[PDB]
Amino acid sequence: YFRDNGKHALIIYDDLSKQAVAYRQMSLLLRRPPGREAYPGDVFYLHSRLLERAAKMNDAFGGGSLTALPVIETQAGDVSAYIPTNVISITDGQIFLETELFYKGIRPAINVGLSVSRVGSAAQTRAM
Amino acid sequence: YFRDNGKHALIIYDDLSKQAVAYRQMSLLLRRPPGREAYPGDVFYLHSRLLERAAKMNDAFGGGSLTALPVIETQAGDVSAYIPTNVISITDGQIFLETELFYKGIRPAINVGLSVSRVGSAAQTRAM
Amino acid sequence: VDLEETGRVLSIGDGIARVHGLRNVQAEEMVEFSSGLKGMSLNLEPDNVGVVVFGNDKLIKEGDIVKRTGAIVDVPVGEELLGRVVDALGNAIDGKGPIGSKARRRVGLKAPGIIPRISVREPMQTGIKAVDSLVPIGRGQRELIIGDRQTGKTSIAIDTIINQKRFNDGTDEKKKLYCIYVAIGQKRSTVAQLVKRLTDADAMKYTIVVSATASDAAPLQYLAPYSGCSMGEYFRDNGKHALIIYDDLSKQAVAYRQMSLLLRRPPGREAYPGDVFYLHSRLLERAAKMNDAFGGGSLTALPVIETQAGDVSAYIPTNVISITDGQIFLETELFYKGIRPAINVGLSVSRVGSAAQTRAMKQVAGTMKLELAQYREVAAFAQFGSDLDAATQQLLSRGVRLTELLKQGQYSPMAIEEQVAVIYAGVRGYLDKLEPSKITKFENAFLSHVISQHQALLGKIRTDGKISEESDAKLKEIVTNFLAGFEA
Amino acid sequence: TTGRIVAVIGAVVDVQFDEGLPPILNALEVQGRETRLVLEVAQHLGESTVRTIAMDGTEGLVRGQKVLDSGAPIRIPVGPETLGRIMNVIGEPIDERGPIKTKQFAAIHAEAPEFVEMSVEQEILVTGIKVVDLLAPYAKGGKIGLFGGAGVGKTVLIMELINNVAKAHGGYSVFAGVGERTREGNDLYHEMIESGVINLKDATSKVALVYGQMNEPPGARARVALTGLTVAEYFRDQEGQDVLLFIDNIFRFTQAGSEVSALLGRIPSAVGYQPTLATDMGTMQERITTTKKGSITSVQAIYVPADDLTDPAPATTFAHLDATTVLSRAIAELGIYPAVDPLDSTSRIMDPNIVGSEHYDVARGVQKILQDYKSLQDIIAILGMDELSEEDKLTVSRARKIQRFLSQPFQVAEVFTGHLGKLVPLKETIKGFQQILAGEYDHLPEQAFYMVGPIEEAVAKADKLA
Amino acid sequence: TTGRIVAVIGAVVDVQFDEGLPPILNALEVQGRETRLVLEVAQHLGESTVRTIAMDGTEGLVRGQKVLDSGAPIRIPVGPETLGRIMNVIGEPIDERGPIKTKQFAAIHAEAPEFVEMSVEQEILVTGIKVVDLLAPYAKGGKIGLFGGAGVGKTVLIMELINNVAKAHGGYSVFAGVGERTREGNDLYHEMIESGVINLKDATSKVALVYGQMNEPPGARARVALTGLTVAEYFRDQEGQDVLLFIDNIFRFTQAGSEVSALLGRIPSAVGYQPTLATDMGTMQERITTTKKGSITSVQAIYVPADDLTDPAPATTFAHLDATTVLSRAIAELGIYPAVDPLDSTSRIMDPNIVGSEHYDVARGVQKILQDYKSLQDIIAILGMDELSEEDKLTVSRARKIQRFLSQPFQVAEVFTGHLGKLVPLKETIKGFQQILAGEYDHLPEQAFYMVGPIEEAVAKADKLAE
Amino acid sequence: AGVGKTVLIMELINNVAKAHGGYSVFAGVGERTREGNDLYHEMIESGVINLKDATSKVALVYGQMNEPPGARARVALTGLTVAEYFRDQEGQDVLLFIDNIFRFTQAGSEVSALLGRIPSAVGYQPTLATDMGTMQERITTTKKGSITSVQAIYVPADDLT
Amino acid sequence: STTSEQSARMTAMDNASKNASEMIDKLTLTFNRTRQAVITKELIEIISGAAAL
Ligand SMILES: Nc1ncnc2c1ncn2[C@@H]1O[C@H](COP(=O)(O)OP(=O)(O)NP(=O)(O)O)[C@@H](O)[C@H]1O
Ligand SMILES: Nc1ncnc2c1ncn2[C@@H]1O[C@H](COP(=O)(O)OP(=O)(O)NP(=O)(O)O)[C@@H](O)[C@H]1O
Ligand SMILES: Nc1ncnc2c1ncn2[C@@H]1O[C@H](COP(=O)(O)OP(=O)(O)NP(=O)(O)O)[C@@H](O)[C@H]1O
Ligand SMILES: [Cl-]
Ligand SMILES: [Mg+2]
Ligand SMILES: [Mg+2]
Ligand SMILES: [Mg+2]
Ligand code: NA
Repeated sequence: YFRDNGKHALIIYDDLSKQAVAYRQMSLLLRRPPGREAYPGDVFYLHSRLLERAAKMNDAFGGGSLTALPVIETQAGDVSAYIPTNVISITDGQIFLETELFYKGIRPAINVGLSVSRVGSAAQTRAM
Repeated sequence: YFRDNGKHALIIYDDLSKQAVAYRQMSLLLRRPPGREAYPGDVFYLHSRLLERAAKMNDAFGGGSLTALPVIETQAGDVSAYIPTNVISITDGQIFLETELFYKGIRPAINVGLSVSRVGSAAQTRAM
Repeated sequence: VDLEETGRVLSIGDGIARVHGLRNVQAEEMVEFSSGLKGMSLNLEPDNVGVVVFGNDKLIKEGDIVKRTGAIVDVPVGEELLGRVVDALGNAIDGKGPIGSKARRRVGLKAPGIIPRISVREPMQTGIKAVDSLVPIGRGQRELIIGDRQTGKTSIAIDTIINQKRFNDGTDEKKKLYCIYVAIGQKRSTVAQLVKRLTDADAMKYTIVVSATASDAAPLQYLAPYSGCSMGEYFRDNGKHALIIYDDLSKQAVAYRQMSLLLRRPPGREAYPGDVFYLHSRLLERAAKMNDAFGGGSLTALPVIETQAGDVSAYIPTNVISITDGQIFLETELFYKGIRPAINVGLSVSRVGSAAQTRAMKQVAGTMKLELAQYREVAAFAQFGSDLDAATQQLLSRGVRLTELLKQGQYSPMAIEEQVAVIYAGVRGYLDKLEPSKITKFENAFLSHVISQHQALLGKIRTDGKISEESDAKLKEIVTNFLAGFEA
Repeated sequence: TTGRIVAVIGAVVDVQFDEGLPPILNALEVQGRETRLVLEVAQHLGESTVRTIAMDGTEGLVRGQKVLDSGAPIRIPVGPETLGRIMNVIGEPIDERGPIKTKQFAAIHAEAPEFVEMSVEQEILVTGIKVVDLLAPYAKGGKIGLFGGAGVGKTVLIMELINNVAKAHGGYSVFAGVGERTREGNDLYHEMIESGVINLKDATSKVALVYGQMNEPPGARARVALTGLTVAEYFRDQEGQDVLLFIDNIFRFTQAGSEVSALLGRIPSAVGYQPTLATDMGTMQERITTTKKGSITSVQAIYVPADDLTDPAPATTFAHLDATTVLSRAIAELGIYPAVDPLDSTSRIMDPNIVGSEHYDVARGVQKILQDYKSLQDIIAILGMDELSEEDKLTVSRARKIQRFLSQPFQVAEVFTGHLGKLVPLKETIKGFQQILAGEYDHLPEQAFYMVGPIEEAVAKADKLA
Repeated sequence: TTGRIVAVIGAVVDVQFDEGLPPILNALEVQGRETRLVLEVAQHLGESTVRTIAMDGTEGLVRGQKVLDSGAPIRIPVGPETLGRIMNVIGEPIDERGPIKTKQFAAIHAEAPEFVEMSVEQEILVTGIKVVDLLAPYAKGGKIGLFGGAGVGKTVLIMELINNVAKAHGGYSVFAGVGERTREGNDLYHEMIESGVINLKDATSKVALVYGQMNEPPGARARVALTGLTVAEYFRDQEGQDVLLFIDNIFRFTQAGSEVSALLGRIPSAVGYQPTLATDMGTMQERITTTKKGSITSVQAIYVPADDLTDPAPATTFAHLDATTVLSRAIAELGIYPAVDPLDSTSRIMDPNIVGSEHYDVARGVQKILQDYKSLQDIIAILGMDELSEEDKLTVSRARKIQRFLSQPFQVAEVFTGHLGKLVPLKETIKGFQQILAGEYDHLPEQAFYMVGPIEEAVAKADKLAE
Repeated sequence: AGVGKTVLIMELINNVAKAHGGYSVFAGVGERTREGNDLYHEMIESGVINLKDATSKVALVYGQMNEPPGARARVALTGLTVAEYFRDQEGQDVLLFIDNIFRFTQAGSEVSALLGRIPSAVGYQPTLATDMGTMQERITTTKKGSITSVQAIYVPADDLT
Repeated sequence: STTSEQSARMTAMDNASKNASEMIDKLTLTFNRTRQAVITKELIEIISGAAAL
């Protein structure tokens, strides 16, 4: 609504891991053929169609935007798991928060080397 | 009968792994739903019904007893397998036997660190 | 209402036609739809017939007639197939005139029993030193090739075909070997490049190429090894010798799984059917060595299987290992280290053994297979730089330089005598003092020298098929005087 | 003639026909929609009913809704007028530039070229990327596959190959966006307008764009790959021209197949996939090839789910390729970009007869010293580099200097790296790694080789440090 | 009574009867066939219909084709006229030497011997194989099982046991070739004719062959194991004689069950197998036994899919065995043949009261030094040999020599080894591993123990390696 | 057990009943009938249970292991309802001891299987998060009072993930 | 030499303890992911065969 009215919105899905679990529940009760971690084939499509709707519109459409900050919960830092890679493969970068850094006192516990922004520099002020 | 009528008894189930396979065969061919390792949902209900009937009676009902020594064959040391996971949690204690200890010269090959009796000292004489 | 020789399609989808009627149809019988496509009647049920479709199912529709052939699936057979590239049903697909052979043979015939066979003894020379010495193949034997992607599996098969040219230009009929290469699930550009390779070395003239590529339907990929087997079984039963290469049976198993799953047959292990072992067992058993009473011909098989992460202890690899008479296991670790061909010595075996070798090779590579297995055990054991006795450092010194001899390039397979010559130097201990890195240089200089001057000695080993005490003394004089030149 | 919807579930819609049953693969028009909703016939169920896969969302569909037989498969515009234009699965223009006025059309389901039509000539294609050119080089008209896990450099790599080849390549191109990001499509479109390869004023465009991205439902992602081919199949056959065919990402074809197959009600294969994974891939992939009539050089980005190359989707794809550039997260995390595995990447032209014996020896020499270094990784992980012997430490120091010299700054990734983009010729690619193997830079440090073009820059970078 | 075929899906064939419905296990004869085609009734589906499994290939079968009921299960030839001849699953000759000239037949299905029929004798049977005799020796009148993955020496071992034990044996024998290689059937058949164990002319043949190989469909492989043991059951009870019952491979009985299980309308059990694995194995394996009336010494080759001994098939087989010889690919990979796992193979008779304390104490000493070495291997690969104690690297050197002295060149395996075949007596086996344990050959090198018969050959070979 | 687990429970019952004026509840989710006997009589002898007068500081709710999956599934909810009285109706800060919470998950996995629902990853019920969530969200603070809960965690295979 | 040696060993074996410690964490998590995968994948086979009759 804000995107398609020349305004700027921010959305935070907290968290898409729990949503995926809920969709696995619905899928397995429907007796649909499961796969990795018992998830269905469209668990990628679940998140892909959601996060695709976060966009930056042109001036002809109003110049509005919807910015997405989805959340995922990894098990012991495993970024290579099914659902983490699925959402990594959808989004335009990541903010990896490492548990070892949180324990020391580095807070917020952002790993710099692992974290990426794919369209970042363009949307960053000349001062910074 | 021995337990009820004052006396004490000892029972050895050798083994509950093979009993579970027999019960699984029936449950699969009666088309009951197969769970983990193809066993039915009432496989814990099966072994817990059996093992709970072993008991130390008080003086009023007799004073007698029935003592269970069930056996469980693990596969490649996997004590976390479905049927071993059941009978471990049901029972009052475990005597873990391992292949590496057996051929090392530890015979009987009982793991002291992992084996446990939750009753413990209460079933010992002051000498021991 | 005559729905005995004819029948109507109830439903078509994913290559599985369900046919009403056809009361008098047989199991595994070929049938023909309205459009002209062929089908196979694999499921006979009370109210329908499950027919697997050889081709694109767009041509089949509901209410289409299905006529009986009255015959089991069968393919063309004979000498006219040689030099030609065909598909799973023997139809020519190389821009040339069609297959004009008069004889014909069934695809799904059972293998010969105990009495028609005789034990394996005639050598089937691959021209690859690591195979011929360590894991020798005989005529009628079944030797699996196996390993990860790009480990050199097909390359073992190519040289084995190209090595037969030396024999096939001669006049002796029992010396000849007519090859077959069944391509299951590959792409057409790869099979085209493979045929180009054989035609450059003039190998096609005695080679039949059966091509069930990825774009072809699952039944054609399923059928193609059995079709090519029946083309080889013609040579076998009429007193001639043939080779066949199923490249590969993993891609065949995927095709068979698709048919079986879409015929609503409950799948077993890893989604494959219960009878996935039986799929490969009945194919390979047909490759055999016949006795003199049945003409004395043979069919030698070389199936290929793909592994994942170098795991020979997996369900499908172990199935095909449990059928075949040994295997040649390749590894990516050994490949990139320079060990090419990348044959793991311990994991590879041959179950005919020295019975399938010549007497010459039996002398020089008699106890070489086991000695090389112990070398890798001892070399891996003493990786740390500790002191060792003279007997174990000799085993390491020997084993390193034997491995450098068994290295070999491709598109240049060696004759049995020339293999015996180069293996002599290593096993009899002349290489031991030289540096490991110069062993490949030694071999090339030694091989080109014996080809130049000593054609009588190489010829005498080829004629006799052994190393005499005369020839032993000549080689002893040649290598010792050669070694003194190299060491300086 | 006319049909009626009987059931609907996701992308799978069943349609009954009173008279005249439509054959398999025919496009069916749903009557009464704002946009055009195409249903493609997948099966005949029986009792005059056919199962179909929709090319757009099935929301709004009611049982008994009218459906027409188009009388053919999904036909699209193909020709010179497709260049400089974007189109969806069904050939509709999606760039707000009106009709695509072509003279011909073409069905997206054509049978693949027969064995008779196969070319066998393998000519090398110089990329400018060292690991590719050195170890697993591409061939002109060859099938090229870029395997990669989530976020390791597939799209960066395929966009670098567009920059190096497509401009230097005097011929047409095709980019088929199969199930990736719609904003990346916007990035491609407006990059190509600004660069010159697409021209809005003129008709001098060198690229035709096709797009069915991860916002689209499964039936669309499953067919959009084929729509991209059909455009490239015209330029190959009907003009006799050399073609580039970029596809990002061909995994989404097979992923989408898993989504429809579930709803089609089949028994699944291993890892929850469709039982037709290999045959669906075959009929698609065999059309992507260089025939006798014309040349298609095809670069396919291949997503690897959960970094697992043993997964059925990537595992089957290997067979359909002439060169494989296998990316790695392990290599990416250590800073080496592009993150190519030199021991898991292969090419069928890596042959001393084709590339020349000097090339082959330097490639296999690099792979030997890399594989020797890999075998020591269990011992180096625990104790360290210092605990090894003098012979073993020398191979490690060279291998690490090789691994860093295998890295290179890309022109498309100047924002990420910071370094200026480089494109190393084939002569200096062989020469650089040839010197390192001989041991002419054992004295130089490791990080001097990290992110440099030719071997000359490795000496220049090392001198500034001291 | 006459019936009609109603369905054919692979080896599974459904048959409908109007009047007389045949019971389970009954052999049904299919008419209109050139060769004889038996169908054994497995289940009753209902509606006057029964589900069967075919003993030969089903190709050519038509719906409505006539099927007669024999009124009995599969009955095969039994008696001393079977000796020298090769049978198949349904009791026909496959050797081309006329009919099996006997007028007495036995059904392949039968109840296993009762508990009262069981014997408890267990005297040692010395094979001449060092690793087997030392660590996990076999017993006369006892069940022996040869486990192993694909290509580790199960057949090479079982043939060597036939070479060593069966030739020097007064009583009869039976080799049941269940679901393995027709080539190996040919090899055995003509090798026994050479040695005079089978004689084509006179009636002095000791072994009776039975074969249903991997060229056959599942019904054949699922029942040919039973066929073979029914021949041995006659030689046990009716004769009263020591029978040797070799089986290769008894996994194929269970495998053949798993191939058809889906088509019989069963939910699969763990790892794709039938629910009826243990009960089907039980009614078969319990018949393979020694009783009061006669002694059977049964050697059975047991395949292990994917080299995983936890697999339902081999996992269930262990309990049926008195002695177990487990083979490993890991050991065969190093050249150590026979590739027996010394820390996995076991026997019931390994007791100081049965084989004596001097035998027992050496066998455990070998297992200890090998087991202690197995733990070290992984530690000393990283941290190096020089960190070990002098007591440890003594036990490392001794262990590696003991591993090699467990290896042995077989006569049947002469074509693979390149070394002459050797049979080591039990006395010289025990003394050999006694001396190596005590440290009497610590001065001698490592490779002298590899691939030799007695301990004496190590001393001689050690001097040969000097030059 | 054997590290003062049952002693720690009893003291938490004792101390919270004294200071905060809040009673407790014990829910034996898969109680070993032998250990149900021991916990009952140890609570009597200590003082937290009183048999003669009404100064008892715990309600006990046992769903023993020999009972079917339906029993062990819902026995946590039964004891939770006893705590809901003291919170809602009488405004107390209540304790709810659940032993064992893995057996609540396990009993749910058995029930789901029996009904014919297809299992999820590692054999657990597809409704694992909801079955947990519908129970755990009742254990919370309200304006009336609260229900705090000590829960016995069994980690299968020593795997936290 | 020996005062440097004992310092150099104490340093290297402190790193060898930390490296092995992080490898236990990596391997223990890989063990569990494989453990759960084998239980899941085996269960999918049973359900696939059961809902196909
Ligand atoms: N003996 C050899 N010496 C040198 N190079 C070799 C040798 N054998 C194979 N190669 C090379 O290794 C690569 C793979 O060979 P190939 O025979 O295609 O293996 P493959 O396993 O059949 N490939 P694929 O079936 O596609 O996984 C080719 O580029 C060959 O040139
Ligand atoms: N004792 C031995 N000595 C030398 N070589 C051996 C020995 N045992 C096995 N081999 C080698 O390994 C091969 C496999 O032996 P074999 O007995 O056929 O294994 P298997 O376990 O019976 N295979 P399968 O029945 O297919 O599961 C032999 O043909 C030899 O080449
Ligand atoms: N050559 C390179 N130089 C510098 N950075 C790179 C390079 N390649 C990849 N990256 C980094 O990795 C990120 C993701 O790369 P990308 O090209 O999106 O790979 P991908 O596999 O296509 N991603 P996805 O589609 O989400 O799986 C980029 O935004 C860069 O930060
Ligand atoms: Cl003794
Ligand atoms: Mg190949
Ligand atoms: Mg990308
Ligand atoms: Mg065998
Ligand atoms: Na590079």
